[PDB]
Amino acid sequence: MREIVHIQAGQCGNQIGAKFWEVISDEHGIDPTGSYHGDSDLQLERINVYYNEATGNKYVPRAILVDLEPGTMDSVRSGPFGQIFRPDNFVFGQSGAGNNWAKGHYTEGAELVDSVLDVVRKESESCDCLQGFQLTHSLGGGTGSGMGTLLISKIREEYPDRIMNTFSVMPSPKVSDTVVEPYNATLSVHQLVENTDETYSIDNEALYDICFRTLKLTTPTYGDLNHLVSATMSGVTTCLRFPGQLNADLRKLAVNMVPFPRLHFFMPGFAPLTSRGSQQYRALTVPELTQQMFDSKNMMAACDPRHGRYLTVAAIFRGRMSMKEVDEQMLNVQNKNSSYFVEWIPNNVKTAVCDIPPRGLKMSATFIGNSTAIQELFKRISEQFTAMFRRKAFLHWYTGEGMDEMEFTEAESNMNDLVSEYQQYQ
Amino acid sequence: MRECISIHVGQAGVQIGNACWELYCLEHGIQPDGQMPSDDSFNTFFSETGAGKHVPRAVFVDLEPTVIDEVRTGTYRQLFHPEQLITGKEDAANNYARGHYTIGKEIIDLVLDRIRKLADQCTGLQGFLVFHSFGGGTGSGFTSLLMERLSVDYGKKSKLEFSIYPAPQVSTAVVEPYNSILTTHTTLEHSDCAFMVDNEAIYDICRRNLDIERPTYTNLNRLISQIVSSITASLRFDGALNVDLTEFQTNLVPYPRIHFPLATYAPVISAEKAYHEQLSVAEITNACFEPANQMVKCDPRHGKYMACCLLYRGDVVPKDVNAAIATIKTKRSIQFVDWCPTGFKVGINYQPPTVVPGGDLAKVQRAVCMLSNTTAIAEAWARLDHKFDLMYAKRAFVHWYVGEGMEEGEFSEAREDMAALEKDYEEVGV
Amino acid sequence: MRECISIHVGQAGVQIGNACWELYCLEHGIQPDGQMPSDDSFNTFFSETGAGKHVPRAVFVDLEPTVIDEVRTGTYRQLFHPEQLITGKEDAANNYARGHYTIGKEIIDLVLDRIRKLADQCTGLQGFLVFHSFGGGTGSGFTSLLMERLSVDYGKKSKLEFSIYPAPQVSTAVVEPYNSILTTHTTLEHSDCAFMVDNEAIYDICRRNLDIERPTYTNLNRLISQIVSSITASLRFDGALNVDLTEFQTNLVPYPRIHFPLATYAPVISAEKAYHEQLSVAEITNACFEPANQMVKCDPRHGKYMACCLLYRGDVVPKDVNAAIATIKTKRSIQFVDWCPTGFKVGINYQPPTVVPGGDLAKVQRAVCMLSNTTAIAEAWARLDHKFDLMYAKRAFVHWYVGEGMEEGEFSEAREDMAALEKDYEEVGV
Amino acid sequence: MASSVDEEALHQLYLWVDNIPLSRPKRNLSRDFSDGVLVAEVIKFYFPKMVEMHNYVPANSLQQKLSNWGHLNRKVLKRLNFSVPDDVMRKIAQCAPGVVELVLIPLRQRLEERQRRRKQ
Ligand SMILES: CC(=O)O[C@H]1C(=O)[C@@]2(C)[C@H]([C@H](OC(=O)c3ccccc3)[C@]3(O)C[C@H](OC(=O)[C@H](O)[C@@H](NC(=O)c4ccccc4)c4ccccc4)C(C)=C1C3(C)C)[C@]1(OC(C)=O)CO[C@@H]1C[C@@H]2O
Ligand SMILES: Nc1nc2c(ncn2[C@@H]2O[C@H](COP(=O)(O)OP(=O)(O)OP(=O)(O)O)[C@@H](O)[C@H]2O)c(=O)[nH]1
Ligand SMILES: Nc1nc2c(ncn2[C@@H]2O[C@H](COP(=O)(O)OP(=O)(O)OP(=O)(O)O)[C@@H](O)[C@H]2O)c(=O)[nH]1
Ligand SMILES: Nc1nc2c(ncn2[C@@H]2O[C@H](COP(=O)(O)OP(=O)(O)O)[C@@H](O)[C@H]2O)c(=O)[nH]1
Ligand SMILES: [Mg+2]
Ligand SMILES: [Mg+2]
Repeated sequence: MREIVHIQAGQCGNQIGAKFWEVISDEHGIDPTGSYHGDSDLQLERINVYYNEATGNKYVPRAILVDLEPGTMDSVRSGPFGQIFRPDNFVFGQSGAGNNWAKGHYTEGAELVDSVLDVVRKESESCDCLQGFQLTHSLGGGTGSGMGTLLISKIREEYPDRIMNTFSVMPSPKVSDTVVEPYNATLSVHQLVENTDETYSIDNEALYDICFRTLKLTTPTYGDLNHLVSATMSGVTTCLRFPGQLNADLRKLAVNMVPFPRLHFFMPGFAPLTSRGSQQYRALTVPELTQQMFDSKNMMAACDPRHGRYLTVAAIFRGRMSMKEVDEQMLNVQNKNSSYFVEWIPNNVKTAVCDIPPRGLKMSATFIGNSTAIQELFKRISEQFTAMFRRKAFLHWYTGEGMDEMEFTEAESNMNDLVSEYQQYQ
Repeated sequence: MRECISIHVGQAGVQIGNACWELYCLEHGIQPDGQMPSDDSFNTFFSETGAGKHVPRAVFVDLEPTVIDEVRTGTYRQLFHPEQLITGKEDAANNYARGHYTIGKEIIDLVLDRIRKLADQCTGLQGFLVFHSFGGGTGSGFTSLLMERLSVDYGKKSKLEFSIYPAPQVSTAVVEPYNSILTTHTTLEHSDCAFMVDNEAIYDICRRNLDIERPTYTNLNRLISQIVSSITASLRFDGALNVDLTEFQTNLVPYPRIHFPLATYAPVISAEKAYHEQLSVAEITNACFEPANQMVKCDPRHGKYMACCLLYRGDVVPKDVNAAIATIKTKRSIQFVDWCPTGFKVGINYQPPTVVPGGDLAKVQRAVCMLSNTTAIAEAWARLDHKFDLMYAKRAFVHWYVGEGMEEGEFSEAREDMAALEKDYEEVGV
Repeated sequence: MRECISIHVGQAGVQIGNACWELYCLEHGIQPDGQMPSDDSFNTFFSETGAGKHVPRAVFVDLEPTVIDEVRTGTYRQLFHPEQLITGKEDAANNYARGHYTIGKEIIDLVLDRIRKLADQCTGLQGFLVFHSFGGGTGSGFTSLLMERLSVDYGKKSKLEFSIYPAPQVSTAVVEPYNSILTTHTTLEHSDCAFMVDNEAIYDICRRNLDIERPTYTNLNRLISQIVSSITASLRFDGALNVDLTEFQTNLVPYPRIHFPLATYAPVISAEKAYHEQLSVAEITNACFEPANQMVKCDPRHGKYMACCLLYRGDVVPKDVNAAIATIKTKRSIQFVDWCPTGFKVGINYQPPTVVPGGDLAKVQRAVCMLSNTTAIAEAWARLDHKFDLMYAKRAFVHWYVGEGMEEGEFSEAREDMAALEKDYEEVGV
Repeated sequence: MASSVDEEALHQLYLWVDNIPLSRPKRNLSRDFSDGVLVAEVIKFYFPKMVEMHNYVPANSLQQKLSNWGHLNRKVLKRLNFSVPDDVMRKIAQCAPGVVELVLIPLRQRLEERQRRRKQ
């Protein structure tokens, strides 16, 4: 029943996916050993969406862990929930990609794509009614951006009709940790736009901005950014794992949220968000959730929505609430801020409400937005690419892998084409 | 005798069914288990077996299981025939395209199979009461596929249409007008009398009359159920002037294509408010024509009445009905078309309204069901047509409809048909 | 309903807030932790959450942290929303220049952000109660920047101004008139009714009436809080003649620019003195017009009264108010302008004054709040204008204001504006 | 030919509406026309047929005012080939001086236009 098959690519992808697995195992009440320990039967009916039923009433997640290094596999298996995973889905090479997209897409990951495909196919045939694939990866470096796009293309080729949603942490200028990120991002979005039905753009800088300027953490580590990602990870698929008054699965979002086929790079967000010493004082009412939700500080990318127009926004609310105030805020936001939403398309909001709130939360709101302002990251990536493209650096480490100049040129042309379409409707 | 098969399509249809049958079991005194503790007043809606069990003649069809298998878990899990409540595997994605060609295609054959096995025990089948929503993918596509085959397998039988219609301001999806426009061919060609439901108008109703600040859709349902039960009141209980379901629709319909009447219910009033009013027949008669009581956000004072049907129930004397309608025809603010100086059809039933114990509606000795066709309702379509233009002018979301097997020009036939309907409801007003 | 957002700017503003909220929590019975042991009388000043906590709608803004993070350490550290009390990094240096252009520029955007997040829960927001000091750098510059944006974002809302004004003799800084003169544009253009506070006059008040030889500013605060609470008394408690905050300022204001009334409070009396007096309504009425009880060192007998407002509270009968005001109009020493032979606005409230346990004020069954505009108050500006000349004649300290981004001619516009105000308050006295 | 509108045209227009027999009591015009129902009464004199007065209800709440004026835009103004933006309509509904008169000026001219037209 609407089974969803998860794939992890790169160290970023597999660690954030592992923490997502931890979060939704707590939501479904799954013991670290894999046994069920939840309180209500509501956690139990839609276990088949993320986990496989096995002997002893223990449940194994439908995740395929893919990497080119064994060290990340070693860390994840030794992590808090390493034991719950399938030993077979730990499919990995030995030599790393070295943050080389060409390595992952032609040499290093091409040999392991056969060993990942035979696992993803068995996972899919284990499903009763497959709905799609949620894939976690990073546009930075050559592992997540490199092999991730290749296997995404393969699964899209053999699964042409299933939903393809990807959550992509993507490079940024001021919190860049690797020199050669823009090549990787340009060569990755080239395949992401053509193949993926859904892509969530996540930028690390805005995660940092959330954890300082909203969460007031003095030392928010990398796991806290993983937590911020996993919150929306769990939120976007809430409707098809739990009952709610307005059920909106992934394709419910899709039919409402992407006006033209290529305009599918979106803006995630989550509410509520407070510091430790300020949650005691906050009124968690739904209107306040809304005023927090469309704030430019709550978002997870540097693209400020005030520099563009929203095409479609998705607000999947959660908890035991009525909904007239839901409609009134969703119309007030787009009425008083009608200059920030495309007036030519009148009702830019898709509303979904779930009946069971997250554990420890009385209510929650998950933000998904289509703004023309998201081109801020794309054109900046293209500009940084040009600053390292126009007269030939670092290309020997790609062309040595069989990579060629004209494909780089087409990738840049496609970035320019994308930013053109997203500026067209602004 | 006098059986009616109720169809419930989409989430809205199945849940409005859950509320309607909740009302019916209470008013006819059936437990949630189907038993009768202790007249054939239930034969109109419920079938009887040898063991003393009341089995409803209803189908819950949803292309997704969540709401229906939630019904399989609720208090009415044993009331219904489990495999007459049909669930699909893939949701309709708020898309008319897949619901009408792709996903409903494999399931409709079982739906008509169950409809046939519901028809074959009905000795006096009167008509069909199908419930859905215009904006929903299932309620659009699957209903569009279903009335097509019902109109050729049960062409003689009347098909009443109770549909939930989008608001001028309140909306839950951006694709709702797309789903709504391709539904218009079904109501025009494969429906006999359609009843349109607006959520924002009834939101105002519950805000002003019920004094409740925070109702849910369940409060909406526990009044749509009253409106449908009041329409079916004459078929199930005794009355001085019982109106047959065919008599009803003959009184509503002036022309085969003009069969889209508004609905209002009175007295919609809270329990704290029922005490201080005597609640005469006249005031419930006067309250129905008040634009602040309309079920659809359109001003009747902006339009002209063609057919008027007074469906009273409870302790109402027909003399008081005549006295009220004399006052109604007395005021000029309510101007009827030059078609109907006779104006009013009167129907009286002896059963007082049945109150839901968890409801927000008061217990009143008298209740009236107002169903009227008017030219003012074209405004509820006069914003939807301009709305549909505002999306179709770029081909806003058509690649999905194209990608799921719909012809691109079906939108062209759709807005041509709505324009024809809008014209048809304007010439008759002269 | 009837909410008011209180603004506290500068050291004087934040500490007078600390005393005001100290009075409010006692009079409305809230613990320093925000809880209610056991009417919606607190909705005017405090917001309520689900856990039973009273959260004030107030902002403490200081460009320096010492006083506010002292509040973060005091008994009211948990009463306030911690990040609605905003601290800067660089002090205002008693300079209007940096506070209005340089240092308050980076912090004002957060201040208006918090003002918006305080406005969005106020369903019936009545007005603003901003507290500061004229002579202070923050209370001048940051308030000047803040009322500018508040007047364009909350133009309709009333903005009451409670400001602390320098004494003719007592002064704490040499640059105080410089800060005071550039504040005059704000009160004239971006304020609706300003209340001026003189430290030396109230020093005389506490010296003579309270019999206390050695009070602090905290004693000044524990009577400014009473004056502001008495002004807000009608909005929070029941009264025979409740005066709305808009009604109040409509009764004060004869012309849009004449909105600068004096304030006095009665009975200001020590605990040892409260015993030997019956303390009738008449004598508290007579004590208010006595120049030895004025809050600003100006002689009302030197001027003419325009508008008179009798804000009584406690066990006061309006007949006694009429009897007192008949005597008030009887004497000639109190000559009102030929504008107002009606003279007096009367406001009575049923709540007796609330006593601070550590205060120096006595417990009295009756209390009256006196607010009156008069032409004699121009003398309090008639020494400040000659004062400002006495510095500006060499350009005494302007290089700092010039060095921090102020135009040199802004002083010229400043004394031109104060001269215009001084003239405006003289022609109306004829 | 006056390129712009002078203060005298306002008075001319003020007197003309009084010249028409309109079933209205003694009150200023600038606050009555704001309602909207008066405008269709004015036009009743010219063509009684197109005016229904079975469509707009006299109230004095801004919501009903604008709801009536919007209806009037698409049922009377459209016949006169006359179009106005909502920003203007807001001001008419607010009893704004000068604003509704800026529509009263060309309204009568459009009516006389329709009179001259040889409609069959
Ligand atoms: C005592 C109390 O009220 O504290 C709350 C809490 O509400 C706060 C402090 C929580 C708290 O979260 C954090 O401290 C945090 C730190 C870094 C990154 C993200 C969160 C909380 O840890 C998080 C936790 O939230 C949940 O349990 C949700 O179900 C959440 N799951 C997790 O956060 C989680 C934590 C550890 C392991 C597995 C899951 C979730 C959210 C969306 C979708 C699915 C699940 C709750 C209620 C609290 C604490 C414990 C302090 C917040 O978290 C969430 C996700 O709601 C941070 O801002 C929100 C709201 C609150 O301020
Ligand atoms: N009045 C009322 N309308 C409802 C209710 N439930 C759903 N609707 C209407 O249904 C519309 C959207 O349709 P959906 O919620 O998607 O339900 P559906 O018909 O099953 O369509 P799909 O989910 O795509 O299969 C909304 O615009 C609502 O107006 C209800 O309980 N009361
Ligand atoms: N009546 C009274 N006046 C005060 C009090 N505190 C400060 N003042 C006034 O404030 C004036 C000087 O301002 P500051 O002390 O510098 O306070 P400020 O407004 O924050 O100005 P900056 O320190 O420059 O930011 C003095 O002349 C006092 O009259 C108080 O507690 N009571
Ligand atoms: N948000 C987030 N970003 C990360 C995390 N770990 C690493 N990153 C950054 O994301 C980028 C992704 O590149 P990387 O995954 O190392 O390339 P790969 O090895 O080829 O997959 C790196 O440059 C890191 O700076 C994390 O846990 N969260
Ligand atoms: Mg549905
Ligand atoms: Mg200071």
